[PDB]
Amino acid sequence: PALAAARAKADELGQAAREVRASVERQTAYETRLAAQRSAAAFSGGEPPARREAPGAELDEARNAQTVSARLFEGNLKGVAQSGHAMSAEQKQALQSGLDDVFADAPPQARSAGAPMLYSANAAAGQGMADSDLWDMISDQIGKIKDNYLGVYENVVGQYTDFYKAFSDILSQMANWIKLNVDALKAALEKLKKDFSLGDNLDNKKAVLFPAQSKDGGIQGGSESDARKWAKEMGLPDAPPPGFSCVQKAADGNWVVVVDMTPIDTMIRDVGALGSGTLELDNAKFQAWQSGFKAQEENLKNTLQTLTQKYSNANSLFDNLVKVLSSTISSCLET
Amino acid sequence: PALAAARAKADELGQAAREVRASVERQTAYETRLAAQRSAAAFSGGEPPARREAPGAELDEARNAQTVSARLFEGNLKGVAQSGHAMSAEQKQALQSGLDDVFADAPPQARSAGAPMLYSANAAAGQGMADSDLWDMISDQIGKIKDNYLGVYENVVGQYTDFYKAFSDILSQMANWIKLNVDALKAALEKLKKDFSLGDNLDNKKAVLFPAQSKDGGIQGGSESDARKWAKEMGLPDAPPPGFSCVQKAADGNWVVVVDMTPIDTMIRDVGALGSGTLELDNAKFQAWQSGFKAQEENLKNTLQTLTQKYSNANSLFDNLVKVLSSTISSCLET
Repeated sequence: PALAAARAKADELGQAAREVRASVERQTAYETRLAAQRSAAAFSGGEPPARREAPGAELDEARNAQTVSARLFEGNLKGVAQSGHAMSAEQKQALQSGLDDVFADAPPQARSAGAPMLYSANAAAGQGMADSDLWDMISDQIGKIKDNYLGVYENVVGQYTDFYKAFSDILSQMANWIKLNVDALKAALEKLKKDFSLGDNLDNKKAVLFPAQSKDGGIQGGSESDARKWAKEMGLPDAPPPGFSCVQKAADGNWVVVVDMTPIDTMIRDVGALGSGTLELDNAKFQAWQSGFKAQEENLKNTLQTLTQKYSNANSLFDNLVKVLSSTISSCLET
Repeated sequence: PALAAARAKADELGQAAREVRASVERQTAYETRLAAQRSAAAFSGGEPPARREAPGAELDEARNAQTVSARLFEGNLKGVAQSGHAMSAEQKQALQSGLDDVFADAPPQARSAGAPMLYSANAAAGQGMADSDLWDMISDQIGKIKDNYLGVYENVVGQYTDFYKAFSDILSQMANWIKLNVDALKAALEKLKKDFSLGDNLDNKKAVLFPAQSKDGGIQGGSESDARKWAKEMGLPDAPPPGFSCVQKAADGNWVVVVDMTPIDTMIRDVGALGSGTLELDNAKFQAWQSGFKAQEENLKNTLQTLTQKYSNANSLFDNLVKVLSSTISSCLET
């Protein structure tokens, strides 16, 4: 019946997601190169340093078709539940086969997101669970999987890209600071540090990688446990005081995953012990630092791509998932 | 009956709003002075330029009690409708008296927000409108008034304060640029311009004063008419091409009210014709510009306070409104 209404949106979601993905995959790529051609320009006197975005603008017309097609689809699945369709036992085995491939060799924080759905699969597939109950638990998890797992990464990358975008903005201005304006350079890095780190009030949301943050609302962290789980999966340092850890407490009392500042923290210091003053550099210490600075640009660049790669994979999983739920739906409808 | 549940939240809203208000009224005040003590410090060699916020942080624990107490209250009013209370005709006259004082001598974009409610007032007050119908239209408008009118200003100021916050961040770095680093100074102003102006894609939301913008969603403007209506009320220039206007079209096709850039646009030029180069200034042109620059800081400062004052007033109106709806509710409950 309304299987068609579900199968239609299924594809719509599939597209919207893939576009968003490609949108983030494109912005990241552009930024990465822009940064490069801004640093080189800064040191190498040479060409000048600036940014123009193409339809590789993640948020825009992209992230929206994904949210609306996801909502509808989740609802439509609540409809497929209401009908009295009785999936041949040979189909449930397919939905169950499809769910496996989807969450088979995938990391830990992913299996946790695909556990409940995978439980329902084996449930009605060979133990005995009413279809209606199956479809619901499904319309339920697609949303939770999109919100908790896929939404996490999308926010993580978005939040991280704003930080990386602000960093590249400093390289552009660095051009006019270089023999050395160790002050303005060290002053900027300090600004990036402050702007993307919980403040003395632990209320700055711009520094939150997890969980997704409101726009005008207060900070909002989750249980200490949940913060660590994620910090780990996306490769961020958890190291206990006085060392550095991306897992920090907010004015919530709860926990958040913060932007890794060590790279900028290293730069904030290396640029320092070249100490101070607005400073004629030895052309041999200059290149002992320039390279000590570029070694950081590398790190930052690697985190952005890494987190970006973590995302696309997470996105490709959601896609394959919808695929399966679409193959099954189509199968049933074909009767 | 559930009049008590409505009267309780009524006060809760009253508080939450007043706190948010005082929160915005405090941040604005702090920033304004911080800016001052950052500019002076920049030119006058003197003291050094930086920011630490107190519970005058608008968004935080503030803007949240207001959203939740507003929701509940709006719902509770939907409850008062369901009961069979029959407001003496002497009360409706009071609710009607209270609504007048609230929207009496208040500006235009305000009467428009208090029109429907004021229509219901005269309606059941002396013409004949079923109470149930009255309470609903009321539970309806409190939300629309909070969203369309009060929410508009809260967003406007929030959006404007981020711009003004970024400007003051430039004054701090300007300190290390001053004889003159006309490049880094002119480079920053250019960055503030770009960061708070629709780009070549007309997709930058950080430059939107109206309407409220999503966080990760696409731009979203309203009808051309609606954009002008607001631009006017909050004192922003509407001037048609090639002049400058805060009313601009987005990648929506629709209309948005943008941050007034003229002040920074003037600075972007004055700092220029002191033209170029990273530049020994005559100590007499220096102070012919310093003062030409401070004359702008003034403007910016005046807009922030103005928009901030426009807000508090708008906030004080919402408050008085809730007051009235609370006086009436209490009156009925007292029977």
